Amino acid sequence: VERIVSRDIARGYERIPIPCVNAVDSEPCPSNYKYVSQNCVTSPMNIDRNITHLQYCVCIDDCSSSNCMCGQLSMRCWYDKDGRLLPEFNMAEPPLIFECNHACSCWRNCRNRVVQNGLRARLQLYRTRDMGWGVRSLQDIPPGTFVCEYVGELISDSEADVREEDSYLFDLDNKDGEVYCIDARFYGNVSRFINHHCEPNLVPVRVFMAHQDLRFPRIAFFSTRLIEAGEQLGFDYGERFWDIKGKLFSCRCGSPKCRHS
Amino acid sequence: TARKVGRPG
Ligand SMILES: Nc1ncnc2c1ncn2[C@@H]1O[C@H](CSCC[C@H](N)C(=O)O)[C@@H](O)[C@H]1O
Ligand SMILES: [Zn+2]
Ligand SMILES: [Zn+2]
Ligand SMILES: [Zn+2]
Ligand SMILES: [Zn+2]
Repeated sequence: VERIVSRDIARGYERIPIPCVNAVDSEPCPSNYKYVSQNCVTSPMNIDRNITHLQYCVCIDDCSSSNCMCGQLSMRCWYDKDGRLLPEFNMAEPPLIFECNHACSCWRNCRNRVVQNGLRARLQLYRTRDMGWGVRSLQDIPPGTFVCEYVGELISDSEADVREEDSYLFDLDNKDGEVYCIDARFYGNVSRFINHHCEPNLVPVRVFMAHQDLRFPRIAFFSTRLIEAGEQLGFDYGERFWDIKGKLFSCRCGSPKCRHS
Repeated sequence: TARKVGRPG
């Protein structure tokens, strides 16, 4: 019925493959970018990797207790036993998540470890009728689930201001006011292909793992509700994006509450 | 100028 134009765009780099299918036109699997499973740089970011600067926990358990320092950094550890965000998690103004790290006394299978375990959902790159390429889930995803990370090239504020191919930028704005950006234009993972939706089934959360340099949160998408098998993924690109692109095209997310139609 | 078309919101 369709055309399986790839068995895995990640070439085996993700825990689970991410095929590409096109059921709509003759466009072959996208190849104008380099798939990378983790953030890269093409120009020094002086990410603070000094291991003695990490805050870490000394838990003698599985990091379920109120005493876990890494949990305290996050407000509380928001993950349940299955790895899902607690119902009480604020998806409107998500807190910063600090996962346990290699400086912690705890074990690798501790509770406070989710994003760092990589992809667990079966996803698929497919051709949409209205929006170019998009990503859909191939199975039921429960709410509060880690789905994928927004991966690309870490660049500076001012370098980002000169990028002419600007449809793949993700701004990292510190609470301190400092700003960097992830550009998935040339180097990126499956998240570069996730389209905007006005009623999103995904929310991005800033997460820290092997480093705690606050200029460089890593961006994790968690489901905000049950996503059904076959359902396209989407998050809210936000207002800064639309104030600019809205001059060139309109949102075709198709929602009856579409805010950018 | 304009500005930059970054996510999110
Ligand atoms: N909700 C939406 N309505 C209309 N176009 C959208 C959209 N969400 C994403 N897009 C399109 O996708 C771009 C973001 S990059 C997202 C992946 C893109 N569909 C691709 O095929 O590579 C936008 O600039 C716009 O071209
Ligand atoms: Zn702990
Ligand atoms: Zn810890
Ligand atoms: Zn731990
Ligand atoms: Zn819309």
